[PDB]
Order: sequence, then C-alpha cells, then structure tokens
Amino acid sequence: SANNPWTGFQIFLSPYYANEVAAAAKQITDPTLSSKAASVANIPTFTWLDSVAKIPDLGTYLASASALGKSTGTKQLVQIVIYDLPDRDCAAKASNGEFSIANNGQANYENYIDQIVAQIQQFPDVRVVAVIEPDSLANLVTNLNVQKCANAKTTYLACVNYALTNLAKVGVYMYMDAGHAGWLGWPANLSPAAQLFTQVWQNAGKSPFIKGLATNVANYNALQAASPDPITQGNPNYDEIHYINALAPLLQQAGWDATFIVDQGRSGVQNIRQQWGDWCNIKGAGFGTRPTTNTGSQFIDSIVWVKPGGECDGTSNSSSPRYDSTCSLPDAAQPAPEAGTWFQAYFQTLVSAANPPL
Ligand SMILES: OC[C@H]1O[C@@H](O[C@H]2[C@H](O)[C@@H](O)[C@@H](O)O[C@@H]2CO)[C@H](O)[C@@H](O)[C@@H]1O
Ligand SMILES: OC[C@H]1O[C@@H](O)[C@H](O)[C@@H](O)[C@@H]1O
Ligand code: NA
Repeated sequence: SANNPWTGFQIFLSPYYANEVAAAAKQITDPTLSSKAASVANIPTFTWLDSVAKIPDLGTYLASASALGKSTGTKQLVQIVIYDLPDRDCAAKASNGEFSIANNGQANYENYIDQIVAQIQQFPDVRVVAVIEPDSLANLVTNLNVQKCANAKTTYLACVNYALTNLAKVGVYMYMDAGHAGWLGWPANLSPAAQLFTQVWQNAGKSPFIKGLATNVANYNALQAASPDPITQGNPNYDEIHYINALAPLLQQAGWDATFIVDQGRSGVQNIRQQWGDWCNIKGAGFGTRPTTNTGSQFIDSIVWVKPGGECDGTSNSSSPRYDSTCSLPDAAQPAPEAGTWFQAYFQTLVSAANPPL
C-alpha cells in the first residue's frame, strides 16, 4: 500500500546474529566458503526476543541504531520478533518457553510487553518493525483439538491483544504471524483463518500500525515455485504467493488494508522434505532470496529473513525435556542442539546451498 515501512530507511544489522556469523565463519575450513559465510552478517535479519532476559539487549540495539543514524545521515529501522507467550509452542515440544499459564503467565507476559514498550519509547527516532508471536494464531485455527492449545486459547488472544494495543501506542509497525501455505493455505482453512485475524485486528482497535501478516516464518516454502513440491499434493496453494493471493481478498472483504511479509531465509532449496509437516532442521536447506521490497506482488511489502539461519529449531536428543520426534526424522539434520542455539554444521550447509549463491 502507500506506506511501506521499509521505504526510506536503512535496516540496522542484528549484532546478535553478526556475532554468531563471525564466530561461525572462522570455523569453516574452506577459505572461499569462509569469506561467503562472513558476508551473511551484512544481510538483514530479525532479532528474536524469546526471553525477558533479552529486553536489555533491545535497548542497546535501539541506542546503537539511533547513534548510527545520526552519524551517517540516515533513518534506521530495527526488526524484532515478539516470541514469549505463556505455554508457547503449544502443538510441539521443542520451543517451550519460560512462562506458563498456570504460573501467572498472562501477568508475566504483560510485564514483558511493558518492558519492551519502555525501551522503544526512549528512541522515537528509530523505526521498529515487529513480527508478533509466530505460530500462535495458526495453532488456534487448526490445533484446537490439541489440549495444550485449547487450554491456551483465551490467554493467547489476551496476550496478543495486549501486545498489539500497547506497541501501537509507541508507533511500532506490526505483522501478526499467519503460518504458511501448508498450514493455513489449504482452501478449507482460509475462511476460519481470516475470521480469526480480523477479530484480533478489531479487538486491538484497527490501528493503522497493524500492517498485516507474516508468512513462512521459520519454514521452507517457496514464495513462487517453478513447479509444485510433491509434498503439496492436494493443496492448490502450493507456495506462499498462492496462499497470500487467496487470503488477502478475504481480509479486504472485512475492511483491513492488509499487506504481508514473507520469510525466505531458508527457502533457497525446494523439494527436500518427505512430508509438508516436517519443520525441524530440514537437511539440505539453503539460504534463499535476500530481503527486498521488490516483491512482485501488490500484497507483499517485503521479502525478509525472520528465522536466522543457523539457529536450531529443536534438539534431536531424546533425553531432553524439549525433545520433539519431528527433529529425529530422516529429513532432519542430526545430531541437533537445543532450539535457539547455534547449529554450526547446519549453517555451513545453508551457505553452500544458498540460492542465489552468496
Ligand atoms: O512452520 C514452523 C512451525 O511449524 C509448526 O508445525 C506446523 C507445521 O509447520 C505445518 O506444516 C503443519 O504440519 O502443522 C504444524 C503444527 O501442528 C511447529 O509446531 C512450530 O514449532 C514451528 O515453529
Ligand atoms: O532462532 C530464532 C528462534 O527460533 C525458535 O525456534 C527458538 O525457540 C528461539 O529460541 C529462537 O529465538
Ligand atoms: Na519452531
């Protein structure tokens, strides 16, 4: 639409990922691959606020971005993910988080949001774009038979509402997470999904800062597939552009001028999964299309890298409390460490298999 949040801004490069990448590139023995790997630190990614312990880091990023903008004559933009719901990751085991509904989860989450707002309020010269709670709403469309998700539904909706309402007050541009084509893109799931997204947008007051939806976060689907991946049989919406073209008009029918962002950070290699539901550390993945606002679709504000490639999706160790068997499937890279920690061998393959090449 008329206001694309990225136009006219320079994106602040994540210091957290830059440090991971710098350490990783030194451990790659091939000298040519090492140089290509190091260049990944110059590609903008989203930084995840996956624990309340990271909120002070956010303050440092905003302050560094503000100084860089003043120094270089530019306006700076910081990309973050809000990812700390109580009873997080309700349909899986690998990314369970620090808060639980049973122990004051909603009140803890409201305090987490309040602390984030308090940091952002101090640096009004820096633009913030936020992805809100990957997986949460998609789980409430298709996974209400999962008891953990059913019991979390009212808390999830209240927490997401608190985030949207309060981040809007400090001018954050927000994209709510909307799954991916293999999850909500099935034709039969589009209407229930649209109804839920529009209800959340209405409850938060229809703020213009709620720009739209994010798709493919931490997944592997193509934006525009040359030919359908065989895992997609039965679903006419076999890539993200088909999903978005089918969903966007329904959000229009409700009065929401919604636009989209699409993760392509791990989408460079297609046709590598045995089943569409295999999400964990998929073997052979490569870095995909680099972030750009030249998207080819009226509905898409930007291609982005939301999930930082190299940070693990979940452990293959069956003795961990966060063991999910999806992470030990034949198409999952193993052995794998805990979700969120660095997975060096996976990063090296992402670099080697990048398409387009680095
Ligand atoms: O997309 C990453 C998230 O996947 C979640 O699993 C989804 C999966 O992506 C779908 O293809 C389908 O199989 O439904 C699953 C949910 O039951 C996974 O639970 C999350 O942890 C991932 O971040
Ligand atoms: O890598 C980005 C994020 O991925 C998730 O799967 C992990 O649970 C988080 O700890 C991590 O911040
Ligand atoms: Na996950």
